[PDB]
Amino acid sequence: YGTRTHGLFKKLGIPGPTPLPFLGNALSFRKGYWTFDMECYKKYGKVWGIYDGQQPMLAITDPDMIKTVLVKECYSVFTNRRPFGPVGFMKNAISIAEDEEWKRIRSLLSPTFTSGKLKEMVPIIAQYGDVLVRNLRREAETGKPVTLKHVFGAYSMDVITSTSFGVSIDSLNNPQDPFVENTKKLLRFNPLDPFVLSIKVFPFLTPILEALNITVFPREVISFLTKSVKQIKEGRLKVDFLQLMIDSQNTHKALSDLELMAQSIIFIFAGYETTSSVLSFIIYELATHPDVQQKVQKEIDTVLPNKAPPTYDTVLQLEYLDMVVNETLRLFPVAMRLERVCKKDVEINGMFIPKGVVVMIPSYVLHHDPKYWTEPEKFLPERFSAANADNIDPYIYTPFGSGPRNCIGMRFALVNMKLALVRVLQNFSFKPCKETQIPLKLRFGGLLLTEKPIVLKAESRD
Amino acid sequence: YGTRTHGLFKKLGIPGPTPLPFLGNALSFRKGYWTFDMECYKKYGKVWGIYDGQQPMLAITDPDMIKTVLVKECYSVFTNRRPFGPVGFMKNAISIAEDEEWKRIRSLLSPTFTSGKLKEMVPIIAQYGDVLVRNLRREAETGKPVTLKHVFGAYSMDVITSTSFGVSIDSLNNPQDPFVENTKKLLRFNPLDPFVLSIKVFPFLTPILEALNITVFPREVISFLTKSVKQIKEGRLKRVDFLQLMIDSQNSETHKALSDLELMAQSIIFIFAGYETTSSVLSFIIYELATHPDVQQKVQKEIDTVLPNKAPPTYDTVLQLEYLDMVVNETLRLFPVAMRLERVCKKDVEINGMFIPKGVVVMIPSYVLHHDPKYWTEPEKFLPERFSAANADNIDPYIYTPFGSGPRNCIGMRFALVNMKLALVRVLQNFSFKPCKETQIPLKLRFGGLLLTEKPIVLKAESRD
Ligand code: HEM
Ligand code: HEM
Repeated sequence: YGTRTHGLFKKLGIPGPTPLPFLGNALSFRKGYWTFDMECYKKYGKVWGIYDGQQPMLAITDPDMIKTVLVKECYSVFTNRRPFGPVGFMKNAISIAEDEEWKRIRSLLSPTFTSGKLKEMVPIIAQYGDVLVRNLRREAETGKPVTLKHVFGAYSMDVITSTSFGVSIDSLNNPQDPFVENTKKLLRFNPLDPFVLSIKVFPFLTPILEALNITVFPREVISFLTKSVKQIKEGRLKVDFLQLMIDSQNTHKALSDLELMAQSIIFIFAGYETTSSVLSFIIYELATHPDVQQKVQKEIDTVLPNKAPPTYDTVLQLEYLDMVVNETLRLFPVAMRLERVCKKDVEINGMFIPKGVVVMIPSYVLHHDPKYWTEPEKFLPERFSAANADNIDPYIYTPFGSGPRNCIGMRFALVNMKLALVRVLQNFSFKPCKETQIPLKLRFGGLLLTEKPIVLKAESRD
Repeated sequence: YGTRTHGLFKKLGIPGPTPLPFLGNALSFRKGYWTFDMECYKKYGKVWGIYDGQQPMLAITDPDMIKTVLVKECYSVFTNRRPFGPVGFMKNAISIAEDEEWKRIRSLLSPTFTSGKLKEMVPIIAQYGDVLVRNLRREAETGKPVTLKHVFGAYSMDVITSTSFGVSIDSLNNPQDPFVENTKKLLRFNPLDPFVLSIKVFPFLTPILEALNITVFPREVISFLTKSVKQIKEGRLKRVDFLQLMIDSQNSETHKALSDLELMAQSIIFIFAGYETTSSVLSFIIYELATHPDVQQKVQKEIDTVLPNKAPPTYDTVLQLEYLDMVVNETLRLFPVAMRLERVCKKDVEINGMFIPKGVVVMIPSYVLHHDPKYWTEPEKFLPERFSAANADNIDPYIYTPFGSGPRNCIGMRFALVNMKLALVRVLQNFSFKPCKETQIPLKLRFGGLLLTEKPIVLKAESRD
């Protein structure tokens, strides 16, 4: 059985590495998606095929073909991401929903994510930057090297859990909060636990598992979180994501109470580790590039002198900080790849793609490709200067994806990271210490991970 | 899921090759079980551990340990073979049955395999020797090379199908016989078709399949064969083959009789157990005679002494062919066509100083132990004299196991040895064998459920006088 699809790419003449029975090419992933994808690009060229168990995946690098997949043919042919598999009510989560159901949910949610509602949301979220400074100061004053994940992760989880669930939380300075302990538990679910990695090898189990109400999600942890958010909703009727969705419940039928909870949960899964990782990578680049850090601090000092609290409108003016964030995301696109399932046979941009193949856009490869970037391993924020905008193809540079199924939280994530970076750089200056892994090494994971934690030394300003 | 047992040999201090998720070490078998077992013996020592999918298998080479597994702790701990998996009524076949069910059917079949009953069966079986000679004469007389499998396969099938189903068949000279075509279709099933090899990667599917009455065997053929045997059973009601002996047994002692359905299952399993084994060994024996002309001559000399002037072989005369027994035994040493024995460990135990956990399969590498210089002098040389009476105490019966050992050993051993001798006598009374341009020397083996040759064995056969 373990070989039935393994002839597909050879029959179509798409190059690729030879798959093993049952495993496909999965063992080759374990050195990291980013290195495996690049190796395939270097040796097979513009297009290649691989197998993740029995699932074939076609890699594409042509920006015209990528626009066709991500944009033009999104609703018709390439509408859904790969299942993973047995879920329950989390079928309603915007990132898991498919076809017409996804379209309704993305539509219901678009009001919640406008820049206008974001601007209204900032004053409640600037508060969490104060906790970050408190947490960082407590770690950095002892003279010790700081583990960036500890404080930036706490900031990421505090901000996204608070606005998604409607509950101010402080994970470090109040770890006994049930919400902290439970949300922490929730976040233990990784798409790389041995349950998911077995479903990929025999995906025919999902129908049986769903017939038995088995889910890959922590059923108990979600049961408590739902039963707790129920009480908040009933008390609140006597500007976070929870309120915005509540307000939208009165073309598409409004969100059900169950559909809303699925959104709140998926926001945390989507926002926690991405934002945490990217914040750490940004500070790492700043530490290893003093004069870039110096120029960020000068600019912050210009718009927000004397540790003035950041606002939407002021953060919106940190154009250089924007370039620094954009250049960090080129080097470390934490999702690595984009994926779409082909719903039917098509020929696009000179290539036939059979039904059921997963199209894969290797963002990391395109971000690091010398064809599109000079010295692509160099951290040069100037690539994202206003004047170099014509030379950046939005199908080559895709840290938040593209098209109708892109990151719906991109604008919130950028502002949120700038709010935190401002606070922290208003008060501190980062520098490599003894334990800092330089150059940084990456490690296998669902997202871009570091081999060893990023440790720097943080010095107070004045 | 794909590694759930893969730490087990590490955790026990037992060495072995690093297994892959889901597959275990299975990709390494495809070069041949015999060559894989020997490689593991060389580089890992007396004991080693492998994984066939999720199933851990422990190889042992110590005769004392082998004798604990095969003999002492057989009914208590090492009772059953590995399943393969979904089977229907064939659960009653002796080789597949387990625990008290196996103990029952093996006891009901013991009367049928006594040497007395064997002797009463030879007058009926010697006939297929004449058919064998006729088929060989037709191929050999043109002076062409003869493909040993073609006549020896036919003989083995004719013999085992005739005595198991109770009809005389002649596969070559009457190939449109419906029994021939169906038995040939039945034997198409091999323990290596991809269905049984996917069940090994996910064994939890077997209960599902059995709930759906799905079977790994060809239900098609077994249906027609059962209906055919039933008509035969009524004609006899108004006579010494395996069918009769199991019918007669149907007439309590320590166990209830065989049901008609249990009887059919044994007839089917007899053909699976005896067809390809008997064919391959007969060809290996003729290959050794052709490549060792003196041994052939000495064998013929003994045959002419006991059965002068082409006298037909009988049970009492074939019993007198002491040197022919040496040849057969030496051939089976070089070519133990089963390669290995296996037993499932029913429960935790510690035998001769080694702990073995529940659910492991213990494996005895017969082929490894037959070619092991630790126990044989020049083990690659074909020397029939290791089995002379003067050298009886030099043959450890847990090192030399072409028929297995203990209560779960090959119940057809004695029939097999006599059946082969009946065949070799007729053939060696009428022909001498010689290598030709196409005889692969030395013989190259190939991967399979039994020991197979790379290329078919092809020899020249000259008639005597
Ligand atoms: C730096 C932080 C983040 C990064 C780098 C990131 C990256 C991505 C990427 C690459 C995708 C796939 C888009 C595609 O396939 O085209 C995605 C999807 C998504 N992200 Fe983000 N994300 C981040 C933060 C967030 C936040 C804060 C939220 C919510 C508040 C969020 C919610 C989502 C959702 C719901 C989807 C699925 C969209 C859909 O299927 O309609 N993400 N993200
Ligand atoms: C050259 C011929 C043959 C060889 C080399 C051979 C070899 C073997 C071996 C190695 C075993 C496994 C024993 C163990 O696991 O300890 C076995 C089992 C068996 N053989 Fe034979 N065999 C031959 C012919 C036959 C014939 C002709 C029959 C039937 C008349 C037969 C019936 C069986 C049965 C029923 C079993 C399973 C018995 C049980 O599990 O209790 N075999 N054979």
